[PDB]
Amino acid sequence: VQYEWWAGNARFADQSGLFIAAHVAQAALTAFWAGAFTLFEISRFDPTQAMGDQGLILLPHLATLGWGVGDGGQIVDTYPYFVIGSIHLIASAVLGAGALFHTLRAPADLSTLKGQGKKFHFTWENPQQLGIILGHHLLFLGAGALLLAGKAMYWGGLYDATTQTVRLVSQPTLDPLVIYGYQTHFASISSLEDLVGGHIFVGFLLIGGGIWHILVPPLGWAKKVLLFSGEAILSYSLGGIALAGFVAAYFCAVNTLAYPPEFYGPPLAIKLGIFPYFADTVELPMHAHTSRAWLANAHFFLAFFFLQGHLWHALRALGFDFKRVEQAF
Amino acid sequence: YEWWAGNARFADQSGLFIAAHVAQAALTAFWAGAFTLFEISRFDPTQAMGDQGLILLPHLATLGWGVGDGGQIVDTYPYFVIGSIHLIASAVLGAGALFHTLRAPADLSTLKGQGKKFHFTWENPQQLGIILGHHLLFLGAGALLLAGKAMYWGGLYDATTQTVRLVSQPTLDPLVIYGYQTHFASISSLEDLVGGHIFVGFLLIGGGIWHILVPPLGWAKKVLLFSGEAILSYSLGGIALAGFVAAYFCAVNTLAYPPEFYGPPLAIKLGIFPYFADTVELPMHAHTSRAWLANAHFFLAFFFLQGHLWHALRALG
Ligand code: CLA
Ligand code: CLA
Ligand SMILES: CC1=C(/C=C/C(C)=C/C=C/C(C)=C/C=C/C=C(C)/C=C/C=C(C)/C=C/C2=C(C)CCCC2(C)C)C(C)(C)CCC1
Ligand SMILES: CC1=C(/C=C/C(C)=C/C=C/C(C)=C/C=C/C=C(C)/C=C/C=C(C)/C=C/C2=C(C)CCCC2(C)C)C(C)(C)CCC1
Ligand SMILES: CC1=C(/C=C/C(C)=C/C=C/C(C)=C/C=C/C=C(C)/C=C/C=C(C)/C=C/C2=C(C)CCCC2(C)C)C(C)(C)CCC1
Repeated sequence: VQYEWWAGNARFADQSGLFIAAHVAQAALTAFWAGAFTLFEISRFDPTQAMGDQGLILLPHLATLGWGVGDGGQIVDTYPYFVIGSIHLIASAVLGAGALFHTLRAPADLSTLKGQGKKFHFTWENPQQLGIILGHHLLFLGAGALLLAGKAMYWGGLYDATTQTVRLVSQPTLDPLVIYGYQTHFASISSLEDLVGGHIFVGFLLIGGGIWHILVPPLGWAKKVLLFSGEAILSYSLGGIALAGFVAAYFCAVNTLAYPPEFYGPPLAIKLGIFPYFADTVELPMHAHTSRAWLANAHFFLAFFFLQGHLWHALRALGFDFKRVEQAF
Repeated sequence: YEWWAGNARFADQSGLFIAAHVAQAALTAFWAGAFTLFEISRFDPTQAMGDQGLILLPHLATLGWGVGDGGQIVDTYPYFVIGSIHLIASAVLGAGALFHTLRAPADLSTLKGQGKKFHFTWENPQQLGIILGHHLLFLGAGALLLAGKAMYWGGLYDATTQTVRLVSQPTLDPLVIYGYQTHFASISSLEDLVGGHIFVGFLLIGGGIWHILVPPLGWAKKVLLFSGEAILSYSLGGIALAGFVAAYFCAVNTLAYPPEFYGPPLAIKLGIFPYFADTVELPMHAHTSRAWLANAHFFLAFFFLQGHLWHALRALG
């Protein structure tokens, strides 16, 4: 088959080197937006005023971790933001280095190699090596969860918005029955110590899922209840990231504990006119909104559009290319 | 190759390569010495050294030769003798350039004496490893020359107390040198500058001894391309990155060298094109020497990034 130049990235479906290269380049663009815009939207910051009114977009996430804040919720420094931005710069540098190295120098078909590349070629009809890739990615996401768990033990703990202190969390929960009953108490637990205690359980859960995916492949029913094509696997990933975007918009709307209210903004209100959105209780006159409303709304619309993309790839994968032509006789 | 790619003709000869490079070295030393001698004549002692657009005399003012106490100028004879030694060195390098064009042959394979171990190609790794190690040895020699000029041959100028201070008690631990990546644009002290310079002097002389004493292994020959335009691409990307970070270094650092020789601290401006501007105004509408240097080094570094891009496209397929 042939694809036009307006949409021609489907040629990454069989070529594996470009499949690695374009995605690592995309991650390089994400890390470049993380590093560059932190060091570029720093001149808009003023510690005399608040953080919710000026429209700071990146720096709320850095003050969430509890690096350069103390008693009362005030910012007296920039140097932790400087070192996190700088490690994001050099991480984007090395990640774009590997990206363009795979784009320009590495071969496209990984099965035509001689060293440790022919054992690295993937395709869309195996449950074993794709399960190995899923296991390694689950290991790395669980390692990020381990880093979130160690943030509450290494650098003085996370930031608390109730007690206005960067306190060290040293009380882990030794019971998963509280974790079962959290489905009513979503973003209403009124405790910052239970968030890390829920993070160690899901972190060890991610390690166990990665161990299960490395050790054993899909044992037979996933070949029947699921598909392995690129459009179908793209559909599953886009549905997962759309559910993540919707629950992140809900956490940016209602929580006001992990996100500090004096930095991000006030608790929001769920409204619906033409489209459903979130509005501040304290409006701003200069056609501006807080970081809460901006983040929650933008992640809601992006999660909706990626749910529509998931439905598009699901219709593309399951043979429904163009079958609504038979409406009119 | 007809008159518009003319330097690429002797790229494969590798006998007049040496002549072109020592001619370029002669031109750089000529510009250095002759423009110190030029800017000595157009120098005002009463006015500040940045408002009249002076580059190399403030660059020698960091070394503390022709300056005193309070930001003033004691004399111009150290700048004069430094530019004079640079001019005589450019004369002998241009003499060596005319030597290597005329009396030296087009290829070093015709030579039969003791200089036959100087011929280099684009095929063997050990020769260019020896060249890289000797150049790293000379860079470490320049770093220990700065160490000697800082400790046992003179003092430095500090922007903190505004004097020429012979700096003792340098940085002696490798922890804070590892941590100076976090704050490199603001060194915030000159004792850390000289201590880290002795640290990187030891580091680069260790890399030089490691390079000449150990031949290349072979794990990078299958990854990196061993062509002339490829090594030109690697060095061009290195010097373009160094020029960009040196321009950003010049834009904000007001105490690696003191700012009374350059003017106000430069401010960034990011619009359709990035450029650095001052805060005060000058009646000539001429920007300060720091404002000339940082903007020119940023634009030359960006054009060198594009040149390394073009040479890396030409080196690949
Ligand atoms: C992880 C996400 C992801 C990935 C990998 C893909 C991958 C793919 N999609 Mg796709 N898609 C996604 C998300 C994704 N999509 C979402 C979220 C939507 C809903 C909005 C769609 C809607 C969609 C359609 C409708 C079609 C595809 C098609 C394709 C395939 C062809 C290559 C391509 O992208 O065309 C590259 C195409 C472009 C770059 C578009 C051309 C330029 C446009 C005009 C600019 C972008 C418009 C936008 C408004 C710009 C502003 C951005 C805004 C955020 C500010 C390719 C396999 C096509 C297909 O099936 O194969 C032919 C196809 O027809 N996708
Ligand atoms: C020190 C760095 C360096 C080195 C050693 C080289 C070396 C080389 N380049 Mg090159 N290049 C560089 C940087 C460098 N380049 C940069 C930064 C760029 C981007 C602008 C380019 C763009 C470039 C192109 C587009 C081409 C080369 C080519 C070549 C090769 C042949 C050169 C020749 O005789 O024709 C080069 C041409 C001339 C010498 C004559 C025209 C040059 C004009 C007169 C210069 C005018 C600029 C002006 C005086 C400076 C203003 C600055 C201001 C401060 C005053 C040679 C190997 C050619 C090649 O690969 O062969 C096919 C080729 O086509 N280069
Ligand atoms: C506690 C806590 C926490 C945690 C959390 C967690 C732990 C979570 C989990 C989560 C989870 C754990 C989830 C789950 C989900 C699930 C789902 C979502 C699924 C889906 C699936 C699918 C979709 C599939 C299906 C199928 C099959 C099976 C076959 C047939 C067909 C189909 C395909 C349909 C936090 C951090 C917040 C903090 C606080 C507290
Ligand atoms: C190879 C070649 C080339 C190149 C060459 C060159 C360019 C050269 C250079 C050369 C040089 C560049 C030289 C220089 C010289 C100079 C001189 C020789 C000067 C003198 C002076 C001095 C040394 C001193 C100083 C002084 C004093 C001390 C006192 C007062 C007065 C005065 C200031 C004078 C060309 C391109 C052409 C062509 C092709 C080939
Ligand atoms: C801060 C400071 C300092 C220091 C400095 C230093 C110590 C530096 C270092 C630096 C460093 C030490 C650097 C490094 C760099 C490196 C580079 C820049 C690289 C890159 C590369 C790339 C990116 C590529 C990649 C690759 C490879 C590697 C292999 C093959 C493949 C490829 C090509 C891909 C001082 C003392 C002066 C004083 C005070 C301030």
